[PDB]
Amino acid sequence: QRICEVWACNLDEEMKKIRQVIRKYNYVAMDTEFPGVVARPIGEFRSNADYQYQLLRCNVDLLKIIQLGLTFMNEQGEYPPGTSTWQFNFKFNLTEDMYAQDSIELLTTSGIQFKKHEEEGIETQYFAELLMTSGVVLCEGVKWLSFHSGYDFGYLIKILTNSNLPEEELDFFEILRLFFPVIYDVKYLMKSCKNLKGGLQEVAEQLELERIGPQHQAGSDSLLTGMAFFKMREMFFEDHIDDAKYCGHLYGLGSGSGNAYEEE
Amino acid sequence: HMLEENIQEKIAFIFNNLSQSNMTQKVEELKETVKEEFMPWVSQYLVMKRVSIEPNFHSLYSNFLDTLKNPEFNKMVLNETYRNIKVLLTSDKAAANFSDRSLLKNLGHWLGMITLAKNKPILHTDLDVKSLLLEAYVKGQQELLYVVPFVAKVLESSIRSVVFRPPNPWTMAIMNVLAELHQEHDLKLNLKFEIEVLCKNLALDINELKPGNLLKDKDRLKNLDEQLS
Ligand SMILES: [Cl-]
Ligand SMILES: [Mg+2]
Ligand SMILES: [Mg+2]
Ligand SMILES: [Mg+2]
Repeated sequence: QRICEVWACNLDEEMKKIRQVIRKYNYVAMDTEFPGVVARPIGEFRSNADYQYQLLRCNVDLLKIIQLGLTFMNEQGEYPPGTSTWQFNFKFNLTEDMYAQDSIELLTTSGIQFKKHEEEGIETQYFAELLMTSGVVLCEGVKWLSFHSGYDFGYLIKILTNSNLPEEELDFFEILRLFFPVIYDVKYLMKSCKNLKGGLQEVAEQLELERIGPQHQAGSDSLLTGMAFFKMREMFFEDHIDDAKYCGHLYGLGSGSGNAYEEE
Repeated sequence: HMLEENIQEKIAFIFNNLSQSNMTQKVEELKETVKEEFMPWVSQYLVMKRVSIEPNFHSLYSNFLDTLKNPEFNKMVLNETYRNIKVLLTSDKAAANFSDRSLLKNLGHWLGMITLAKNKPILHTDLDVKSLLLEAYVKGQQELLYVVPFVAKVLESSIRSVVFRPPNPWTMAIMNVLAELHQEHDLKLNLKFEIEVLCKNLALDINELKPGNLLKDKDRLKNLDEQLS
């Protein structure tokens, strides 16, 4: 009961709970799963300053999210009693939607039930509607913990705005800061932690963390992300993080100046 | 009657004469001539005695809060606003009660301006606008009349907001309930109009909205969390 699986049928029921834990547990650790990347943006070159964003935009506008995992915590890194992590499973149809071939195979290997997603998945616009007024976004006091998450927030913004992402990177951050005033990207923070390098699973091992749940799924990933933050905060940052130094900078993008895309 | 008359007229005078130019003056007048401890009461005065009745000055009173730049006060004002909206929403309603409905409308408009217009959400735990409409629909015409104009007024403030401006999914969720209520055959003339006007104010084509089948759920209508009396 540590990680609750959410589908269409029990979304309303679980939001009712999330609506409440956000009050006492204002640290939100997050990760998404999606069908990879399929394209490079036309007319943009790697040498461009904003090329990483333009590559993000290009694929997020084109592809559908498959899982969001939210793990709730507090100042001291404690969890609420019962479930601490929700894994939202979104409607996805391998006949109709687009995807990179490899990603579907990897996600399949990890335990994604693509047929259940097609049949009983959550609609993303309905999910936005409910997140909008839940205190989890737009409200001050909340703090988002992530890992190599440019694409993760791109999807969340695409979903919350019900629109394609802004043409210009500048604009994407402006609207991003409204929905998510305070973000800490563990992978960004790691650029100040001598001898911490690699993907989430690698960093988890160096920090001697114990992963609960299935690897390469959002819920479990978000919970591991959550653990990697609070463990890394005491060990490298003395249980405090400088907002001016680290808040809001997503790994690989133009804020806080190296690929934005979380390759395997 | 809420404050001893001396301290009362003292703050009455701050808002008595308010304008674009004397704005910053009046905000300093307030900051000095009034004690910090009375602010919760200054907040009631502002919501109940000014905002509730004179909708023409809501932009000014909003500018005031903006100039004052006090968040703990801005929080008081938001709770006062909700509290009064609750009183009215749980009052003994009657065809005759025109005044009460007028106050609710103005308090709706005001709520829009201090939340939506400022890219802040109307929280589900403070007010569930979608459920309010459906509950109004099952209780009767009377409740609808109290609630549709009020919801319209608060949404009017979505156009001025990069977040809630259409096609925001919450904003469009509400609009789609209204679009379904507009389809109802026996919905009073004045509320079909009120809903039409709201669409034009948000630069929406009523016909392009996507009405659902919520009003027919019945089982869902029977289990709403009541926000009306
Ligand atoms: Cl999507
Ligand atoms: Mg990830
Ligand atoms: Mg360009
Ligand atoms: Mg993952």
